[PDB]
Amino acid sequence: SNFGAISSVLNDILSRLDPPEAEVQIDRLITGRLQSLQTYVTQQLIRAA
Amino acid sequence: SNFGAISSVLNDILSRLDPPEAEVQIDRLITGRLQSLQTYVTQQLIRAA
Amino acid sequence: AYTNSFTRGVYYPDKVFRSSVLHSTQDLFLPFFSNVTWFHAIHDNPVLPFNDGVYFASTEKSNIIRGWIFGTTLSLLIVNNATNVVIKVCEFQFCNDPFLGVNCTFEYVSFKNLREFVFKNIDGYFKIYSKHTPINLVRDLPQGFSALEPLVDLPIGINITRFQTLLALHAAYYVGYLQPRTFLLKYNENGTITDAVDCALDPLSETKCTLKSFTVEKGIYQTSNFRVQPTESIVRFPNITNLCPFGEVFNATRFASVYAWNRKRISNCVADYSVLYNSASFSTFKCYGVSPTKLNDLCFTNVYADSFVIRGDEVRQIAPGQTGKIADYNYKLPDDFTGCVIAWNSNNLDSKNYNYLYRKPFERDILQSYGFQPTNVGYQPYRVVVLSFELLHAPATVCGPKKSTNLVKNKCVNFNFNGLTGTGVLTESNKKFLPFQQFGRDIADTTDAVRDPQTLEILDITPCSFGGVSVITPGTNTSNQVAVLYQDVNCTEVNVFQTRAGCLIGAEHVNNSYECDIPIGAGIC
Amino acid sequence: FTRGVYYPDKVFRSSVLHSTQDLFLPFFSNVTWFHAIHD
Amino acid sequence: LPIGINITRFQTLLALHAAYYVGYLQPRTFLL
Amino acid sequence: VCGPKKSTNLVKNKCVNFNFNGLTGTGVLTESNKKFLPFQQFGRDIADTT
Amino acid sequence: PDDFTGCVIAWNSNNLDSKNYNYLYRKPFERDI
Amino acid sequence: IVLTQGTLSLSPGERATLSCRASQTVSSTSLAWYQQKPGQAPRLLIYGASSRATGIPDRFSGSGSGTDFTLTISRLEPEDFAVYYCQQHDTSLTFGGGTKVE
Amino acid sequence: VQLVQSGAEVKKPGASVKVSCKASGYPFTSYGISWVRQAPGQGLEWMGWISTYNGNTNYAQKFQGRVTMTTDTSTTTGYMELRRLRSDDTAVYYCARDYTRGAWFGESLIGGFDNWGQGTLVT
Ligand SMILES: *[C@@H]1O[C@H](CO[C@@H]2O[C@@H](C)[C@@H](O)[C@@H](O)[C@@H]2O)[C@@H](O[C@@H]2O[C@H](CO)[C@@H](O[C@@H]3O[C@H](CO[C@H]4O[C@H](CO)[C@@H](O)[C@H](O)[C@@H]4O)[C@@H](O)[C@H](O[C@H]4O[C@H](CO)[C@@H](O)[C@H](O)[C@@H]4O)[C@@H]3O)[C@H](O)[C@H]2NC(C)=O)[C@H](O)[C@H]1NC(C)=O
Ligand SMILES: *[C@@H]1O[C@H](CO)[C@@H](O)[C@H](O)[C@H]1NC(C)=O
Ligand SMILES: *[C@@H]1O[C@H](CO)[C@@H](O)[C@H](O)[C@H]1NC(C)=O
Ligand SMILES: *[C@@H]1O[C@H](CO)[C@@H](O)[C@H](O)[C@H]1NC(C)=O
Ligand SMILES: *[C@@H]1O[C@H](CO)[C@@H](O)[C@H](O)[C@H]1NC(C)=O
Ligand SMILES: *[C@@H]1O[C@H](CO)[C@@H](O)[C@H](O)[C@H]1NC(C)=O
Ligand SMILES: *[C@@H]1O[C@H](CO)[C@@H](O)[C@H](O)[C@H]1NC(C)=O
Ligand SMILES: *[C@@H]1O[C@H](CO)[C@@H](O)[C@H](O)[C@H]1NC(C)=O
Ligand SMILES: *[C@@H]1O[C@H](CO)[C@@H](O)[C@H](O)[C@H]1NC(C)=O
Ligand SMILES: *[C@@H]1O[C@H](CO)[C@@H](O)[C@H](O)[C@H]1NC(C)=O
Ligand SMILES: *[C@@H]1O[C@H](CO)[C@@H](O)[C@H](O)[C@H]1NC(C)=O
Repeated sequence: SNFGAISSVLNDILSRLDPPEAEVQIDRLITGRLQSLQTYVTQQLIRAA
Repeated sequence: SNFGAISSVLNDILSRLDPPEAEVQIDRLITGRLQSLQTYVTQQLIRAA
Repeated sequence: AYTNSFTRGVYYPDKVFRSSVLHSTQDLFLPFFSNVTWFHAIHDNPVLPFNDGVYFASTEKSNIIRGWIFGTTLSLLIVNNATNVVIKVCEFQFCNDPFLGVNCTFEYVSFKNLREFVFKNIDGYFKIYSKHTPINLVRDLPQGFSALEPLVDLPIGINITRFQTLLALHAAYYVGYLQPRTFLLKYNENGTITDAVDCALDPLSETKCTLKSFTVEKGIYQTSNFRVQPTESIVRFPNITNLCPFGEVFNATRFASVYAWNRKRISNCVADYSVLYNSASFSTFKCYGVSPTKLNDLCFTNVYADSFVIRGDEVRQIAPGQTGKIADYNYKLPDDFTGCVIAWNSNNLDSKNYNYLYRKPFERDILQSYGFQPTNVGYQPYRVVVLSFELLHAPATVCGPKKSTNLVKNKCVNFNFNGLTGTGVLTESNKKFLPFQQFGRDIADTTDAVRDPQTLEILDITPCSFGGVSVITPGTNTSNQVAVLYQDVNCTEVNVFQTRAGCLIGAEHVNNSYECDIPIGAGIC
Repeated sequence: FTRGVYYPDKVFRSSVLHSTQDLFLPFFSNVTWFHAIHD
Repeated sequence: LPIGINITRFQTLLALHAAYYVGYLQPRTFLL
Repeated sequence: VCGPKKSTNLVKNKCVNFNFNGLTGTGVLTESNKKFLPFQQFGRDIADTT
Repeated sequence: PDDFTGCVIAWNSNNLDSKNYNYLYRKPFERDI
Repeated sequence: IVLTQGTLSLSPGERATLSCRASQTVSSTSLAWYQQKPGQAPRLLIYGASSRATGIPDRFSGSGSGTDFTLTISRLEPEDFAVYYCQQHDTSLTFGGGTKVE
Repeated sequence: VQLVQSGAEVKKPGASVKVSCKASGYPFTSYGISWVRQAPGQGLEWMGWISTYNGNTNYAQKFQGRVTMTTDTSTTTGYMELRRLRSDDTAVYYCARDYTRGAWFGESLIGGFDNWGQGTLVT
């Protein structure tokens, strides 16, 4: 998933944009992927219960 | 934690930036800190169970 | 001669007071138990590397060691002669073997003893930390711990690659090097650092840093992750010797009208974009797709150059998200357009001139004239070329002048296939790609396999071996001996016991079973 | 019937069910039948 | 073909001295 | 290097709005038995607050 | 530095410096002579 | 499009003007000037009517429009005693007669 | 960049001459090859232009049907064959690197005959 990013692939962002712009696209993926892990873990904790 | 903000300290953002820019830096801290409380509370609710 | 630095080379990382706390920080510190060179002043002023920063220590009786020279060719001169400390950054003439007796950008003027220093150069600032303490020892550096305090910070902008010491002639010294290691610093009740953990010294230190504690309870802890590193890189592009005719687009005698713009196809060529970016002839060079300096690393299945003439005030319309007389009726770009819009003033080329006319994305719908005159800026003619990039992971035909390498298989490598990069092992594949398929993809949309850019064969990409790393330890109240488990890996790239849980190193394999104490997994404790 | 499907892009895939939206002939659609006899 | 052409209608071509079928595409989702 | 901001006296054992070299917050200023190093102007807690 | 803290202030000196070839050009805060 | 340009007598250090006229108007961006020393191949000095070619001294400059263009040399050098040619290349390829500078 | 050519030759009327050119210091397929002749006592005459990329060749009307041009990118060379020679054809034949017409597209460019070789005399 892109989560608003120009690409869901991290290496494709890094190989295309300079840091002043790449960091923004990366933050979009970090928020989505960190949120995905939090969702996953919460579900694993409830399922574990 | 900064969460992308120029400072993790709210007073340091407010004392350095005018509102048109300070509000952006603050929103970054609000999202991170609100998310932190949500994570904390979810863990407290599951632990409470 | 060499000695053991033990736990020396720690300093207060900043200017903040802390107490009763364990603080984790990453900075340039001397690695614990590092190998430092031992120099003497008996019966010795070599030029030494500076690298990323230098740890210096000395033991004195008669204050023989008085200064240092820092620079490249050997310039920063620091000398403590009597009570007057002198710091200069001047074009001083030095001897082949400078010594003391018993154009400037900066200037400042102010065994029984151990003197410790830290010299590091960050963003032009030469930062000096120091500590003095009494000793009673001739043979070698005393064993013990103390943290150094910042004393001097010189705003010089000096390039330091080497340094030389200064001795007074009618006192041993030690030289080590700093590394960007993480340390856990222990601050006591009075805010003094009394201890420290070097987080990259050994697996027990890793456990102490992970748990943020100087005491580790009995058990198994996951502290890190093992990753096999690449040994060499692979750069693959089609072996094309023809260069792309960008000159024929930008240096063209005539450009088309905006209502009837030209479209030149660029393919099967070497695309050097450094000329277009670096050229000062352009009034604007705005990229919406990729940064202009990444154009020679990444490459395209195709490039199209849309060539036409507009007014200067119409330049702003050639962009995604824009509307207007040109954007809606003459030349429309996709709002998801990938490419670069390049334009320049053509007032001395086109102006006299009513031969230029104006009226979906990339629509050429075949009516008013422009009045271009040499005395008109907003109404002067501009030549605009839009380079549309098809950067979809299809077979590439338009790639920059990137030096290629050979192909290395069955090893961990850093690869680049037509601009697509990653780290992994390249192996033989039994997969067959269709004639138009250059790359394959997995469920995560990562590259599964590729067709080699030069050779029509399929390579599978198997990312380099990795897994969690767990430290197995008795409580530190009994023993500091540890064993390490490398999870879900073979005893290959990593008193070794191979288990289903991974490769266990340091634990003895015993035939006798016992009730489980510290569990590892798969029946092993 | 089930005619009018094509590979939506230029990416190799195998042993997978892939969901994509593109311009395809609807299944069991009504198509006009032309002849070149005796158009 | 990188043309920039407006297509609203089309016509077929036969050689004269062979049946054919014409359908229309729709933006439907398919599981492939 | 500080601007021409008018100073005030120091008030202790009361709830005050303070400004120390540009660092601000609200709290009570009390006597301390802590000793800062010669180069340390501020101390910090676990939350990175003063 | 890309994390630079500070202000960049500039003004036209056409009536101060221009005539003038005494001005020359070639890491952060590096002064490479 | 036929171009017309016989001998220019000037001392070293003097300014030279070399003219070229076209029977028809030509593109202002399609004029080139060449310099040919005796026994040597011609070399390109000015292109696009006014742009200076790579490796060419700043003493050379061109300008013009329509059917009337010139090449000027701010100061003649002993090395400029060559025949200069004008070239028209928007519509086919034509060279002028050539102007000899002494 | 440098261009070199064949030596001088003497031909009788009705004969043909194969004039060769070799070049280096640049991407061969990015620039065309232009041929210019200069008869003794005369100015410069354009003979033709050939694309090193696709064979697209233009000729002066004077030499249409008389001259055949060809290139070989593997040796970085070009050739100009002038058939059915006359004494009227005496000239030095110059080979030049061309940026007057696009090697790939055949369109006019802003530039000229940018790098000339020594030239070869054919009697
Ligand atoms: C559109 O055409 C422009 C002009 O093209 C030239 O002139 C025409 C008539 C033909 O002869 C054609 O073949 C010529 O190339 C073209 O601009 C040119 O671009 C090139 C490539 O960037 C430039 O070459 C570099 O020159 C500098 C030195 O420049 C100084 O000296 C010259 C002396 O004449 C002055 O005119 C300048 O103003 C400067 O004072 C070199 O330092 C540089 O070397 C580096 O790059 C090469 C690459 O091969 C490396 O090998 C080296 O090691 C270095 O890393 C280049 O040699 C050329 O100067 C420039 N000419 C002009 C007049 O501006 C433009 O790029 C074309 N547009 C497109 C899209 O192609
Ligand atoms: C330092 O390295 C040298 C060379 O390998 C070795 O001989 C010496 O014993 C080492 N010293 C210490 C303290 O590790
Ligand atoms: C120390 O050296 C400086 C020159 O660097 C000299 O000017 C100064 O007088 C010296 N001080 C003493 C006490 O000799
Ligand atoms: C001082 O630096 C300038 C830099 O322009 C140099 O020209 C001059 O020769 C230098 N003087 C000495 C004594 O090194
Ligand atoms: C703090 O300093 C006092 C002396 O003022 C000393 O007695 C005490 O032991 C010190 N505390 C620590 C932890 O060293
Ligand atoms: C294509 O032609 C039709 C008329 O047949 C017209 O209505 C439509 O707007 C045209 N499309 C474009 C993109 O101009
Ligand atoms: C790479 O070079 C080989 C010859 O060694 C050639 O057969 C192959 O087709 C080339 N590949 C490409 C993509 O041009
Ligand atoms: C742990 O170590 C301390 C210090 O040596 C000792 O006093 C204590 O008895 C030890 N505890 C155990 C359980 O061994
Ligand atoms: C490790 O590799 C060897 C081959 O070198 C193989 O025989 C063995 O079974 C492998 N073990 C594991 C756990 O993969
Ligand atoms: C266990 O005993 C067998 C002999 O019965 C021996 O071959 C094997 O190496 C022993 N393994 C260990 C871990 O002692
Ligand atoms: C410092 O000098 C070295 C040569 O000794 C050079 O390679 C390096 O690039 C220089 N550093 C800077 C920042 O210029």
